[PDB]
Amino acid sequence: ASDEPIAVIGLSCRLPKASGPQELWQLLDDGASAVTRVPADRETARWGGFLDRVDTFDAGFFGISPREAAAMDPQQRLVLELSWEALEGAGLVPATLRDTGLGVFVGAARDDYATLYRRRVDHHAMTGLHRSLIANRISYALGAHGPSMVVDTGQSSSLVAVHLACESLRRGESDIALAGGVNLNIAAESARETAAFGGLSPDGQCFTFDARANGFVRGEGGGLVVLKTLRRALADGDLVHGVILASAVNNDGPSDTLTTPSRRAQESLLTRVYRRAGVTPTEVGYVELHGTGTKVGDPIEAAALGAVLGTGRDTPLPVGSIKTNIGHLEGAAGIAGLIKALLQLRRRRLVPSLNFSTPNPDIPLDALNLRVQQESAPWATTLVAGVSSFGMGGTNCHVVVSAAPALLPWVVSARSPQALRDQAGRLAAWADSPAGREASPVDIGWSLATSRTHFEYRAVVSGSDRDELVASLRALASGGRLGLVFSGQGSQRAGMGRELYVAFPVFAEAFDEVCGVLDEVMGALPPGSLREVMFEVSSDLLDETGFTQPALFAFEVALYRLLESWGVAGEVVAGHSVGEIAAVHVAGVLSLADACALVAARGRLMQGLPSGGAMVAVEASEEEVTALLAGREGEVGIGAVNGPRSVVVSGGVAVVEEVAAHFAGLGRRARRLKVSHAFHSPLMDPMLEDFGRVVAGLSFAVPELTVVSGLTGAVVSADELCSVGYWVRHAREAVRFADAVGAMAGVGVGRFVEVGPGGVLSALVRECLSVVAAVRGNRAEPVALLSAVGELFADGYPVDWTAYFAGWPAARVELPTYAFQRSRHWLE
Amino acid sequence: ASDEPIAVIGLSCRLPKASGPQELWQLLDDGASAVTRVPADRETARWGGFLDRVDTFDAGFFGISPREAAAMDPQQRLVLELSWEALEGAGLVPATLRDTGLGVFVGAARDDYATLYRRRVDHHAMTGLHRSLIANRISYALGAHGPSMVVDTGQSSSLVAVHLACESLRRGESDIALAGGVNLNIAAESARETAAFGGLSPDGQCFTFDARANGFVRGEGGGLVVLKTLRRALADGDLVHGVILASAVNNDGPSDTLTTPSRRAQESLLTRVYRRAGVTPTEVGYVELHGTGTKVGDPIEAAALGAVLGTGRDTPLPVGSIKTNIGHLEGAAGIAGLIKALLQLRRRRLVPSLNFSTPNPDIPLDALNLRVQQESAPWATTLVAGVSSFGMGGTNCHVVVSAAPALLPWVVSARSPQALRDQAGRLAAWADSPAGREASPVDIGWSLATSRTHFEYRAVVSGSDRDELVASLRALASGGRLGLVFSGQGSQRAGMGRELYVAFPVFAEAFDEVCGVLDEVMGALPPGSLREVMFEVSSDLLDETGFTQPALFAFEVALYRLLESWGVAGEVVAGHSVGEIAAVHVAGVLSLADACALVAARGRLMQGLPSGGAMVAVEASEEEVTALLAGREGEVGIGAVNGPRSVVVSGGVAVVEEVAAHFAGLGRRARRLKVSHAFHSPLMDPMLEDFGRVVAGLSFAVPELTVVSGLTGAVVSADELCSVGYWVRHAREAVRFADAVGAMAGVGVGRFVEVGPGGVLSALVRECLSVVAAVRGNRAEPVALLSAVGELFADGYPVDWTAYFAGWPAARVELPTYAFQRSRHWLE
Ligand SMILES: CC(=O)NCCNC(=O)C[N+](=O)[O-]
Ligand SMILES: CC(=O)NCCNC(=O)C[N+](=O)[O-]
Repeated sequence: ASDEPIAVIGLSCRLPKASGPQELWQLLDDGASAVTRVPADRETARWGGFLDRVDTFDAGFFGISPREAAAMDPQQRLVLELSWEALEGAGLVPATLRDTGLGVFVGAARDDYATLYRRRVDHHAMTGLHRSLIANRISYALGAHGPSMVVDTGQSSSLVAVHLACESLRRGESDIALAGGVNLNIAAESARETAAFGGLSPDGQCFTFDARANGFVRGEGGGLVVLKTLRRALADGDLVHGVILASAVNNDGPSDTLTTPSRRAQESLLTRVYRRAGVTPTEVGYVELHGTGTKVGDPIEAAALGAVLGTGRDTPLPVGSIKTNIGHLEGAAGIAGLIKALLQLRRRRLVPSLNFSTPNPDIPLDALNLRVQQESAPWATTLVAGVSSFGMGGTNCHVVVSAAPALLPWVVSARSPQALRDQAGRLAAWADSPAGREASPVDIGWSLATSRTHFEYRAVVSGSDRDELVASLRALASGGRLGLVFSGQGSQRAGMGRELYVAFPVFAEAFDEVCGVLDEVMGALPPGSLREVMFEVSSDLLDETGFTQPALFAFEVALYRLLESWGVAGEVVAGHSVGEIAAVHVAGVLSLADACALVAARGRLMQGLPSGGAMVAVEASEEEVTALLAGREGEVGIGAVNGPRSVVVSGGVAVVEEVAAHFAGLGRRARRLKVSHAFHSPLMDPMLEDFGRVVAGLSFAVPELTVVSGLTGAVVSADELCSVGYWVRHAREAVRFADAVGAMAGVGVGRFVEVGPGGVLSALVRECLSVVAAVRGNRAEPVALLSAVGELFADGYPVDWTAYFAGWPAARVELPTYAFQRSRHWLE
Repeated sequence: ASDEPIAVIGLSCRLPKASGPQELWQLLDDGASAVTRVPADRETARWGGFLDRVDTFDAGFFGISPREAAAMDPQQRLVLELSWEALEGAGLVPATLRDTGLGVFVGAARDDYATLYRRRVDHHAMTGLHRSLIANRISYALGAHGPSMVVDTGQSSSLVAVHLACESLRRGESDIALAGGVNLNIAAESARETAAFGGLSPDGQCFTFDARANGFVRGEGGGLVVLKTLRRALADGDLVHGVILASAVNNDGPSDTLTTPSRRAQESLLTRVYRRAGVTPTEVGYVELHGTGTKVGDPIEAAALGAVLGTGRDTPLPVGSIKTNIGHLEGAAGIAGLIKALLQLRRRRLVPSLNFSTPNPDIPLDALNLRVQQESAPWATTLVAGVSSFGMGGTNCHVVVSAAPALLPWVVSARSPQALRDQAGRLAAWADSPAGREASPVDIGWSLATSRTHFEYRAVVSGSDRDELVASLRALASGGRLGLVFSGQGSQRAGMGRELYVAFPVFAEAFDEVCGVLDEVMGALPPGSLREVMFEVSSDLLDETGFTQPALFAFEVALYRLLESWGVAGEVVAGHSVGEIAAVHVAGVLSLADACALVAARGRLMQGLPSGGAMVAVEASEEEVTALLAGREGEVGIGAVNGPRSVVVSGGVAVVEEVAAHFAGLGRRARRLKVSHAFHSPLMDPMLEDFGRVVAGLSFAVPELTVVSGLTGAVVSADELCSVGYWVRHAREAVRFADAVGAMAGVGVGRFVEVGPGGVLSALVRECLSVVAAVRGNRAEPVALLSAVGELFADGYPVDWTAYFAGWPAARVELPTYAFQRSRHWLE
């Protein structure tokens, strides 16, 4: 190919009885006609291809006041809609194009709405009724700096728009291009002007190449293609819908009449454009005609396609015209023709040209070697199509297009709760439809995650099959710094991490690495496979602290690595007792080796202490409990200050039972905690000095995150944190968790996530103050985690959903476009 | 320069108080304002730059019916006019562009006339009111096959049109391009829409960069430039008016408001376009602003030209805006700005920007390093200018333009006697004006001859100085096969060819070559310098036939070579007696050597015969004279049958005097011819056999033209013509000249030219039947010849006037454009 072939990487279209590409396929393939009488709500030649309506537009979506919407050419309104839908169609997130060199090239040859406005004034009229802003408004809304223009060559405007975009891309003037056109028939005055010309079929049909040929029927609509160089297309890994090899535009020059087309000029345009692409009469699979159905214009266009592509061909050449389905869209005729050919090329199937029975007696189809496509068939032999579009003032354009070279989240967002509902439902319908079933649930979710604006109102639905997700959608249609708090002893439960292991490789890999180290450490000095202990439901081994502490650490670090791989990065971390070892390690203070040495030792040295230990949760203030225990320092102390009326008392089971009895006798809650020992009491004094010797052998680095101490109840710096005195004291004195939550909030934490099993810490964080428990109980682990990272994403946290789909080899696929909240806007 | 620089090789403009480029210079240089109140004949913000009128158009010139003219957007009408004037301005003859790849690119952003039509229907409305035909109609009229489009970027449309033409030329899509725009303010509805926007100065002035800045004043008009690649420009030897180095167009992207311009986007457009041309802040001589005079838009455009061209410059940069003279032409604003800069570049002088007194307090001119041009000065240092044009919808365009790297006929033609008159007068005014005086009479005539359509009504004026030609113009404002008949004995006069020798080198050269041979031939066997004999007025030597015959031959062959060098090529030739030797030689039958040998011999062998010879011209039929001379064959015969009542009797002076007496006695004309001998009588019998021996030594080739015999009275073929019998008989028997004219006419000759001195043969050709004598008497030879070739050109003969100007080194120079016969066309 001479010059850089251009990639159609997307498209949109509003056509008669075809609100999108899918519907346009249904219509064309069913061999259906959207030509009707003029709707009663239009003014009134009595025939035409009309949109279901031209008055409705989501002005708010594009930041347009109702009064500006009223004053705006519905052509401007529609092209905005089509622009957004073309980008979404291609997979590009429009915000990423802000300040890029995106070009806008639109064929517009009519200003009907300006006629309605003028035959009946505020600052709005100027921009609303001026044709230039059909392109310019697209450019202003996307914030694009590329060239932005409307072109008027009449009934060839929309294809010439495409040509100027291809050349624009070739010259590097623009990196991406929106091209096509728009034509709305919303004034009788233009209906009467084209009627008086003599161009209109009294029967209201384009009899394209048929012998009934007696004029064209009018149609209205718009189409846009998304254009990138083929090079840049493949590089950026974008859905390639088809490729423009060569575009050309000439003029009739010296025709018989101004309005008569010239056979010479059409041959000269064909010969040139094909030679630039290097395509012979035999390599062209199908030609999408102008084919207006005019007595004069049909034979000339036939004769010209004959001479160039009829000679040098054994088979007849298939020809058709979307003007037989939707009428003559004039300025938008060519982008209509191109968008058909592009669908015929992706589907690899031809569709019928309607209104053909007997051939025109001025068009020998046999001699010229062209056959009119009359049925939906498959397309034989890559596949190559040609598109013609001619203007009455003589300016012809042709384009040569070739075919292209366990638990899932679906994320949905909108600019409005009502849009989000509508967005959810539109995806359910599509997902559960034939066309959505050529796409896997995997592929869909990946496409939802990467290729779609995350608007201000967001939901996540989850499911294991399509039926489950579609069900969740239908149901849906009816911040600060991120703080992590790592769970302590009490939060453990048999099964811990089995369901997360089977589900997520990133958890399983990290869980295997942390268990591999721990199985060596514990295997050497046991209280030997920790995974088997944790994952077995028939086992109470985890209630024994020589297993509980390494188990909580293993589950918490796996979970942290899984969260981190989804972009859920804590900035500030705190831990309840053994929680702090997981927290401190992932803040990079201890290597995995030292962390495993530290936690396993702690587990063991405490495990080997005698019975006679107890802890009780008590509904009382710190000040109350200090008064009740003053003088008993040697037998009992405060194990935890968890809330302002939430402290755990720990020590001799004798004096604990007494304390539990006292607060119950005051009509307070008092729950006996299931634990082997009196943690954070004087009963820990025996193991302390042995614990101090294990930590004195470890290497403490400065943290990569802000650590808040469960001992200090405040932000803890490295010098304190990287000493032996801290970790012995940590093992012995009260967990100041309530105070830790305060210090986190004080330092700017707005979102709190419990990193551990259950929601013990989340409850205590709630009592102290946005709190979510990463893995709440009474539901499968994958469900409870996805739920939790869901709330975070909905509240505005930038979850990296892309990274959730590293496990699978998910491919981008076309999705429904934004469910516009259209409302009526019109003159009075 | 990155991409192929483009040559502006021509331009036209209709602007307020500036009907052409010359007037636009006068206005700009006088520092004049064409802003006025709305004329009373317009509908009605109360201020504007208006054309003297927008209703008048020569529809017939462009083959448009008055009814189609009525229905036509005056924008369409004006751009047709401007198209023809742009081509004529560049020197290109529009008929030569028929079927070439000429591109038409026009900025048009308004359809006012469609508003007038619709607020009040035939087949005419469709093409007349559709914007696309502003470009397409140009394309149809010129018969051009290049791309033909209107573009709408709003108030930047006309410069973007230029850009798309430059890129079109660079890609070889078009070989020549018409680019610019048009904007006519002929509807109140658009006046009220821009008023309500808030953009309009209540004072009705663009106070460009002045502190009174309070909006723009509207203006109307159009401009076109003629564009060719610089390569093709120099090659084809075309007037280069200036050269576009680099054109760029972008869009504001994310501006504060849709309609607010962005400083960022303007910097990005400037940086790019200049870098493509390779021009530094210091190489730019002047910048032609957008400079609307808006409070918001002036500072932003200033700030952006500052940042790019203000830094890196020791001197301030001169800036101005034609919007201070003619108002804001909107869609035609940019081509207005470009056409100024192009005139500043040819004149090598700056002009003032009006309405500047005190600088805007939001525009530090010192800091930004821009000074507003306030006076007409010279332009210091080749010269380089920049043109800005911005649209309200954000689409900016900039262009970088550099400065360029004895008796005369004036030919004038028109499509109408009234146009020819008007055409003649418009050239007289211009010729005799200062601007026409920078062009020599030579240069003018060459330009008239080569660079101007030869329309169906044509005149030639002649003169020796400008005063004489301008006088001839003012006076002017108050076919078949071409046959040559070569003069015989009787037509000679003393001076013969002296005035033609001094005048035309091609005659003089050929006269010297024919005399050089003859002076040898005659010098050897004399009856010795033939030029001296012929050119002397005090000499009767030429009445002696030994001189007369070579003299007629020498003058006739020189004249034939002069005629041939002007493209006045005879297809059929005849000669009276010695005439036939010149005729036969130039038909290539005899070489110059043999022709000179033949004629000189003939001259001599006849010269040496005795006295007693006479000839008399007689007003009588051949049949009458045969009856009167029957029986006297030995003493007298018919010397010539010249007309149907015109024969010359020749022989013994005794019997001739008798014949002269007889016809006088019958009351008939009878003129005694002044001759030495009785030519074509029995008195020639003595020299015949000696004549036969000279011709028998000569080489006769087949003629390259049709020869008609004065002996045969019919078309003579080579076998007869290339024999000795023919030329002896030719010398002896009657000249059947009347019959020769008949045979010429019979074989299709419609134009007859006497090749010889005087008009003896022309009279006889008139009597027999378009007849012109190449050199009639009683007037200087150059005058009488130019007159004669004038009549031929007027009657439709393709005279090659180009070839008349090989003598001088004449250069093409700009001329007045076609004097359109404008009449009113409008709606009712
Ligand atoms: C002379 C006449 O009525 N020609 C109509 C044929 N023109 C065409 O087919 C191009 N077009 O206006 O869509
Ligand atoms: C916001 C506003 O009224 N802006 C006017 C400034 N715009 C310009 O100068 C570009 N133009 O419409 O010729």
